[PDB]
Amino acid sequence: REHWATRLGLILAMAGYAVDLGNFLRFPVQAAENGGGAFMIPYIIAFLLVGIPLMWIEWAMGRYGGAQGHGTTPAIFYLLWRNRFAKILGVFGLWIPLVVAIYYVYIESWTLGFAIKFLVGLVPEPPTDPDSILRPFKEFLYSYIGVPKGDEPILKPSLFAYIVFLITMFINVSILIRGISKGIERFAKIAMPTLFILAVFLVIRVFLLETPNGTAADGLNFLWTPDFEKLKDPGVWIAAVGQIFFSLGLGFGAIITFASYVRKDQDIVLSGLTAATLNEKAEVILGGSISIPAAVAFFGVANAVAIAKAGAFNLGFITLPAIFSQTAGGTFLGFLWFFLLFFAGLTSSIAGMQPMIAFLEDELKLSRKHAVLWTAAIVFFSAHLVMFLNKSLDEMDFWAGTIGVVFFGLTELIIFFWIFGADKAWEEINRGGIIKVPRIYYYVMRYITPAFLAVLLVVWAREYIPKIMEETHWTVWITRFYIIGLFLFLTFLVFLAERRRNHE
Ligand SMILES: CNCC[C@H](Oc1cccc2ccccc12)c1cccs1
Ligand SMILES: CCCCCCCCO[C@@H]1O[C@H](CO)[C@@H](O)[C@H](O)[C@H]1O
Ligand SMILES: CCCCCCCCO[C@@H]1O[C@H](CO)[C@@H](O)[C@H](O)[C@H]1O
Ligand SMILES: CCCCCCCCO[C@@H]1O[C@H](CO)[C@@H](O)[C@H](O)[C@H]1O
Ligand code: NA
Ligand code: NA
Repeated sequence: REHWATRLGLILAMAGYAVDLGNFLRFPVQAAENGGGAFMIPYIIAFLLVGIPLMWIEWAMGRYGGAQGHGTTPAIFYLLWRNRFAKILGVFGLWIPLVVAIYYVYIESWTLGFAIKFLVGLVPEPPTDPDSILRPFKEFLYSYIGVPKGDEPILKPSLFAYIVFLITMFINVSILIRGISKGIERFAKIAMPTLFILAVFLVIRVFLLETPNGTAADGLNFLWTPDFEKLKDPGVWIAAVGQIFFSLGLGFGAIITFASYVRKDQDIVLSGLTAATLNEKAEVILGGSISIPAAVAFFGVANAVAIAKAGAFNLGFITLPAIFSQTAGGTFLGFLWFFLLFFAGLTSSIAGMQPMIAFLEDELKLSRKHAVLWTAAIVFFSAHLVMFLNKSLDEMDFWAGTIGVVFFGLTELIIFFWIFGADKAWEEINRGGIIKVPRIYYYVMRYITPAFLAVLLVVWAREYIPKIMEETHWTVWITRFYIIGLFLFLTFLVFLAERRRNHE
């Protein structure tokens, strides 16, 4: 079995997975909407009671499986729980990242496309008033994606958007096909320092921004001024637990698979904690210092609330580009912003497609070359649904990217700490540890962490599922049909894997 060559590469690869577009866009918006500086109280608590415990568990499960030559959850769950239902539940841990890949790599391709257009100056140039500046960029984005102008749920992406998607798939393949140490690990040691340099440059440049409407200082103010009255709202604690869960990328299978290339007795306690820490720093320090402070500096604190409510996507793909076209040398600034997002996405997508690569390698005994090419083939083909069918992206993001992962996160906890055995699980986590997990976490992992996730899942199921089922367009069944099919297809692959094993 392949192994991470160095401790540094392992940590940077894991952190690279966690550090994504959300760090620079989602987190700052969530913080502004849920109490500003006060948001850090439930955020740190969620980190302590949910994020860190689960992450250690996923590392442990992965390393445990890797020791027996298995990197994915259908086989790993079966090792922890010799039951047929464990294998089927394990399929979900292969389905979720596959479905996410089918839309996320496409979104990743947008950032590359925008970076190129900015670099060569193929961007709009307004003109006055905010709407006079934003609209040309809203249209620019919509023409890139091909947002429906009529009543049909049909997208019509530009030729450029389609070709950039191909190139983005090629870049992902180039890394993955070289493997863990020579591919993913090698790239992490280049990409993370590059990510850090781009962000710091952006932070510095943003802190120098001054407009008649305000300054960057105003932005940092609005974002970090605490509003403790929002702490009463249970949804703010839900938002924190949710933010933490997604920011660490728990429940996606990627962490377990990466850990399966960690040697049997190599530390995971300190390494895992370190990776999580980098993500948190990149999140609150770098992410919180760029997008929102820039927006408030240009439009004024008067529009701070409106900007925050417009969402993470509008902020990163419409608002900031518009601002950059109004600032000195902003065109090169725009390139750097989208270059930053692209590497943040790329380090996440190579991690997210590895579980499917690992499964074909470990369980169906495919060569790395074949496993990478077939995985890319499926993601590329399937993505045409996301490229041409409106709201298909959203449907996939909901079932797999939202409900699925929280459900799967809870499933990991229960199977590991309750079915497999908390004592066996506890020793599995701490073995080879540079530091030992605090004794208190035994109770957290067993009762607190699953309680939190159960609450999150129930609240989100009751809130969003009735809406999605009753108020959506009929074309959502096309996407539902397709991803249910993918789950059946994977169940079949798992079936062939156990049949092959019975023969040999
Ligand atoms: C915390 N960072 C990981 C982000 C995660 O990334 C992935 C998680 C799981 C599978 C993936 C497959 C391809 C690309 C990215 C993948 C997500 C992406 C979109 C929504 S959540
Ligand atoms: C069966 C063959 C169909 C190939 C599907 C890929 C077609 C390439 O689709 C491209 O993407 C966009 C379509 O919205 C626009 O870029 C272009 O007009 C088209 O070239
Ligand atoms: C092959 C595609 C056929 C699917 C059409 C079945 C009818 C779908 O019907 C629609 O389903 C939506 C999504 O659940 C609901 O939001 C709508 O209210 C409902 O009218
Ligand atoms: C690709 C095949 C898709 C299968 C279609 C699913 C049928 C959904 O049947 C249901 O009809 C209900 C009547 O109220 C509607 O509210 C919704 O359309 C749907 O949930
Ligand atoms: Na993150
Ligand atoms: Na990343």
